[PDB]
This record gives sequence, structure tokens and C-alpha cells, in this order.
Amino acid sequence: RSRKESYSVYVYKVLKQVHPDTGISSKAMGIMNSFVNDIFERIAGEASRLAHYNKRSTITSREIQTAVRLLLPGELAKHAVSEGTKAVTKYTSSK
Amino acid sequence: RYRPGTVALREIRRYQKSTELLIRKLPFQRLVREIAQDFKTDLRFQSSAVMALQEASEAYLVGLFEDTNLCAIHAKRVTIMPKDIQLARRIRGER
Amino acid sequence: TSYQLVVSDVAYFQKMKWQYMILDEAQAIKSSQSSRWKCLLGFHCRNRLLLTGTPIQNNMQELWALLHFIMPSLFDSHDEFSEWFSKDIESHAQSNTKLNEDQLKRLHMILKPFMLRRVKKHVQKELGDKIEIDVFCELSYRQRAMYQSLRNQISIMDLDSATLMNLVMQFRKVCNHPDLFERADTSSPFFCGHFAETGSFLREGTNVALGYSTRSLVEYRL
Amino acid sequence: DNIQGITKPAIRRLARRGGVKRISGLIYEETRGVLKVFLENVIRDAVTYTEHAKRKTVTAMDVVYALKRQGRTLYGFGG
Amino acid sequence: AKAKTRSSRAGLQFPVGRVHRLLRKGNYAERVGAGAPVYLAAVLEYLTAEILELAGNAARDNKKTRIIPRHLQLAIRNDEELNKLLGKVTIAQGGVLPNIQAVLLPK
Amino acid sequence: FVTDSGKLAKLDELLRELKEGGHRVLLYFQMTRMIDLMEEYLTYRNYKYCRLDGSTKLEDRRDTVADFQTRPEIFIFLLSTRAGGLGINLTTADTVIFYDSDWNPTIDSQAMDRAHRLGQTKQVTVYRLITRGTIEERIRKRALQKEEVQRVVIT
DNA sequence: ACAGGATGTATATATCTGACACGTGCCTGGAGACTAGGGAGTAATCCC
DNA sequence: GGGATTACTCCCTAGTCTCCAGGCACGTGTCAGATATATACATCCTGT
Repeated sequence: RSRKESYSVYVYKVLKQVHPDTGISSKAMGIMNSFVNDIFERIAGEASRLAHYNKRSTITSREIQTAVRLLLPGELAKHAVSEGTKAVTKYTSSK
Repeated sequence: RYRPGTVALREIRRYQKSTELLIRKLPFQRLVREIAQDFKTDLRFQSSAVMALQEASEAYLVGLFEDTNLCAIHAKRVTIMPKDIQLARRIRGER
Repeated sequence: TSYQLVVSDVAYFQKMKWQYMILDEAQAIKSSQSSRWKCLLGFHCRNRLLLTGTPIQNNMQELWALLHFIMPSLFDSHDEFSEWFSKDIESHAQSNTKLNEDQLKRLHMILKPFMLRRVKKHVQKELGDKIEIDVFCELSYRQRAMYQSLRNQISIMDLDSATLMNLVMQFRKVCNHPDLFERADTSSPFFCGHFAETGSFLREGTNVALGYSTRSLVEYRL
Repeated sequence: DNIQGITKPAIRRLARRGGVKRISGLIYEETRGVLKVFLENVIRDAVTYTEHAKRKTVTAMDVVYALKRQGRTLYGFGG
Repeated sequence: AKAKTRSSRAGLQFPVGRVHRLLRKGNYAERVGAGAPVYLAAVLEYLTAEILELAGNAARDNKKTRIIPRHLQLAIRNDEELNKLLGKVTIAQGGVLPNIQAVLLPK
Repeated sequence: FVTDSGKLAKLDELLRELKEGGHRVLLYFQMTRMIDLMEEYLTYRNYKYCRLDGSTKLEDRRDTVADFQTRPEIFIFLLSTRAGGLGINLTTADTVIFYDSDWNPTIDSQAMDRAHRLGQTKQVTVYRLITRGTIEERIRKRALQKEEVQRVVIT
């Protein structure tokens, strides 16, 4: 059958978290999926270029953070770095 | 008979609220295949491909019409003329 | 198949040619001004077997939509039965006064075809008997009070909640039961103190805790 | 001659959505030309992607890639 | 040994392991740190939430309980930062912002 | 609560009488919120009952009427009058109460036939509740005249 | 301008279809435990 | 000052077998909506 992966269930969970009583259309679902894919490619690309610029062969959380600081503008970037730091800290603690 | 300008504004309010495609489907398809027949013989087109082409096309044309309108207003006129389109394209770096 | 199906599939099945249309229940086709009856018109059917419960209400537009739709040569004669619709309104007047004979023998001519009656007497002779018992009732004081409150309502509205079928079918409801018209739910005495109002319903889902929040608005500050 | 398929009231509608009150007569032919060039480039790149994939059917993903490489990313069709 | 997901340990919803796999097999670097997938998943989930929130607001404004592309477009084109983020992005079936110039208004 | 009506009062008396008679009866009514409030009345005065309107799905309709017609003890139905005109079977029912008399006699007699079936064993009596000086007497008269014209034409 | 018959409205039910929604079998990619090569951290130091 | 380079200990991630469950593919149900019926009155449009 060749299963094709997607970010559907995840953006659905997020939707239920922020708006428990709202729905989502299939078109908008695909749009959100393409959105997350695009940003993923952007941040990962910029992180890759960052690693290559400093003669490093490993993309750590630092490269990701700098990439987010370069891509996302202003307060969006601030909250992004905030959530990222919280997540990586909570992951570091809870083994 | 309305004064010449009211129906126009009503149309602007009408189509700025809508999201469905404006250009007819089949003529755009025929145009797509006519332009494509100079790159590859006996081309087969997915419906979603044609729809994507039309979405991007209409989006591009509307975006260009906004800038064109801005060029028209900048010259103290309420009528878009080919000079405005050419100027918009020129500043955008396409001509 | 069924009826909303053939009001959907009418543009298809008009290309299909038929020798036997069999309408089993034309008390679903009981009237004209009927999109179902009109889509039943537009087919090419040599035999249209018409069946129903029975003939029903003696407005006889029912009997029009039977008699003209089923057969030619009465096919437009239901508008001659518009002059017999003058007969149909004096059919109420002869429900008062049964002493006329103008169409009944003509219907005996008509109903030797077009109809075929097997009677209850053929079938109830197997069965036993059924008897209606009529029991009258009254209006209670509150019930008659709301009924002439409705009569005061037609006094104030022929001269709120003024729907005409609020009038007739709420005459019916206040025959039935007065509390369908809105009743107060289980009461209590007034409360003077200061409790704590719940914010919303969609937050405290399942595991909530009640708190004794009862304080008096009268305070004494020391 | 399918470029004339894009009609005058269609271009008018697009201008309305763009927020245009009065439209010149020389606008329509210009619009047909611009659309023709745009479609030329996009479809050229798309067919290139198609031929690289050894396919005779240009898919929607080919259009998405073509638009993405021209700096006009399109959401709602994959990618 | 009672396995648990990396997304649960990071307190996120977006798949950390999937992101890690994509980074590894995405030709981005020879090696990838352990903080990279959780950080990236966190940023993606945050951005997702920020759009879905405003989209839900725009959906509520149109008396609709299902977010459509139009609501997404209205959400992005009003948020200046989100608009800058998706400036070269065309949202399908999203239409445009209702904006009429003052000069074209009736006299 | 729900008593304060004479229709309901005489219904209370006759339901006590038919409990003494030992016969599972019926209801038919036009507006099923009255059927809800009668459900509350009958759950109250402890009568085992079953409900059947258009709101129940078709398999539930046929299965609850099967569960009635297999069980000799559940005492009172609840039915929509007009939606009683299905192909349902009520041989185990033996008495009829119309709480209402609305326009079409053939609907009323049709539900009567749904009781007075071909497989009916005993005399089924039907009680049509009537008020005084009120509009259901008018509808009774009008329907009776329409019944009269119907029966003289197609007798 | 007024009368008459059309269409319109209202309150209450009903049937029947549409476009959603939820529910379940089941594969494969993620998680766990592990070693060890090595990129990276880090102190040291020339010198642009 | 601080960027380049160098010497060097080491923690961190690729690698691999096992394996188990979250998520894909595809299944059954639920109101929403439409269209009816029926009973009067209400009302509007047109003609007389």
C-alpha cells in the first residue's frame, strides 16, 4: 500500500490544544503540512550552512537556535527560542 | 442607472471577499497545453497540476494588479494603463 | 425504488422508456402543487398503476390529481370538475343537505372502471368488533384561565406571541397540557448572601471540587 | 490561439480583486502577454522536472518545484 | 523496559524521532546533535500554534467552526512577522485582504 | 406537576381502570413534547412503557415494537399519530387511547387499523378524549363531515 | 380604489439524503542498550 | 585584543540487533440540510 507520512495528527493535536471547539478543512490541512515542511527545510538548510561555515560536521541545538534567530523576525523568533530552550531543557532533565 | 463608479466598487467588494478562481477552467487548460506543446510532445497533465498553475497564475496577476493600481494612483489617476504595469514589472525586476 | 429518488433521477429516467409505472402509495402523491406528482407526469408509461391508502380529503383536488392524471378524456376534465368544485363546496352544503343527484350516478358511470372496491365486510367477518367510546372532559381553573387568556390574546391581537397557529394549535395545546407553554422549574427562596459564580462550563470538565463559598453581604469590619 | 481564451471580463474580475476601479483598453492585451510569459517560464521548468524524472506526465509536484525555484512557493498541493 | 517517546520527554507534540530521522537522511550534516530534533520540533510546534490560534480567531469572526484556507490567509497577512515569513509564499484558495484605497472611495 | 388537566385526569382514572383490567394499551399524539411529559408522568406513577416516534432509527423502531410484541407486561406505548402509518404490527395491543383528534380521519382510523389488525384476537376499544366548548370539538365535527362525504362517495 | 385569488407565513410534525464525523486491522520506523571511533572541547601559544 | 593554530583528553553520536506501538489505510455511523404535509390567517398584486 506504501504508506505516506504526514504531519496531520500533530497539527490536529495542536489545534485541539489551542482551539478545542474548532475544526479544520482538508485543504487547510495540506497547507499547514506544506508550511511545516517549508520551515523545516529552511531552518535545517540554514543550520547546515552554519555547520559548514565553521568547519563543523555536527548540527547541535546551537546551530538550530542561530538559524531561528536569522529566519524568524522579531518577537516570533524570541518566543520560538523560548519554547525551544524550554523543550530542550525539559528533555535534558527527564532522561 | 448607477453613476459610473458605484458598480465597480461593488465588484471590488464582491471579489475581495471571494476566494474561488476567476479565470475559466477549460480555456486556461487549453492555454497551458498550448504553451506546453513547445517543450514536450504528447504531454499528459494532472488535474491538480493545472489547478496549481491556475492558482499561482491568478495570484500573480492579482498581486501585479495591486502594484499596477498603486502606480496608477501615484500618477494622480484612477485608471490603470500599460505604463503602470510596465513600471510595476520594472521595479519588481522582471522586465 | 422510492420517491425522492425519482425526483432526483427524473432527468435520467425520462430517457428510460417504461411499460409499467406502479405507484403504490399516492397518498404520498395526495395533492397537486407537488413536485413529486409533476415528475411523475413527465414519463412515457403505457400502464401507470395507481395505488394509495384510499382516496382521502374531499377537497377533491386530490380527486382531480387522481382522475385526470390517471386517464385521458378526463385528462383536462378536472377543470370541468372546477364547476364540480362548485359541486365540491356544495358537497359541504350537502353534507348539511343530502338531497342532490347530479354527479353520483355519473360517478357510477365513471367508477365502474377506474376503481375496484373490496369491503371491510369481506374482511371483518374474520375479525371481531371495534367500538369507539367517547369521553368528555373539562378545563381546570388554571387551564380555563390560560384558555381565556388566549381569548384575551385574540381580544388584544384581533384588536404577545401572536402566531395564528399559536392561536389554534395552542388552543389545542391548552387542551392537552398547560405546561408546554412555559413553566417555571423547581424553585427556592431568595438568597441574600454572596456565593461564588462558576465561570464557564467548558473548563471544569470532570473532576471538580465544590467549595462552601457562602458568605453574607452584610459585613462587619473590625 | 488560446491566449484569447482569457477573456476581457476575466481580466476585469482579476483587476477588481486587485482593487482597480477603472481599467484601460490596452490593459487586457498586456495582461495576456504577462500571463503568457509567466506560464511559459513556470511550465518550462515544470516540464524540465518531468523529463528529468523520465515521465511523460507532468505532476503537481513538478509545478510546486518549478514555482518554488522561481521564488513563488505554493502551499496546498504538496511539498 | 517500558519505552517512552522522545516527544513526551521533551513535553512536545511534534515527533522528535521523525525530525531526527529527516535531519539524518536529509543530507544536512554528517552528524547531528541530540538537542537539534527537540529544538526544531519545538519551534515548528510553536509556529503551528501561533498560526492556528489567529486562524481560529478569523474562523470565529466568519461564524464558522472549521478553519478554511481563507482564515489562514487572513491570519498570516495581518500578522506582519508571519507575513514577512511567508512573503514569497502563495496560499491556495486564500484570496486577498479586503483593502480599497482612499482615492477610489466615493466623493 | 403534570396533573392540572381534565384530559389527564380522566386519563388517570381510565389508566387505573385498565391496570385493573390488565390490558396494555397505547398512546397517539401529534406533538411529541406532550409525549415526553407523559413519559415523565408514567415513569412517575410507575408504569412500564415504551416510546416510538420518528426520532428513533428504523432498526430501533422495528426492534422495540418486536420487544413489545414478544413481552406481555410492558403496559403503555408512546407513538406519533401520523408516523404510526407504517407497516408496524400491534396484535398484542388490545386497547387504544387517542389523546388527540386531528384533521385526517384516515390517519386516525389507520392507526386504529394498526391496532385492529388482521391478526387481532379480541375486541379492541378506542377512547377518543374530548374536551368541552373548545376547538377539538370543531376539528372532530369537520373531520366527521369529511369522513361522511368520503364514505358516501365510495360507498 | 377596493375586492378576490394568488402566493407567503407560521407552528408543529414527518421522511430521506449529504458530507461530514468516528472506529479498527496492522506494518515499519522509533526506542532501548551498547561499544568505540572521533569530532569537539579546551588549555596553551604564536603573532596578525 | 584576539583570531589561528596546535597538542590532547574525552564525551557524544554513528552503528546495530531487537522489537513494539503509534500512525497509515480503510471500515462504519451522525446530525445538517433539504423537502414534504396541514391550517389556518396574513398579505400583496392585479384587475375590475
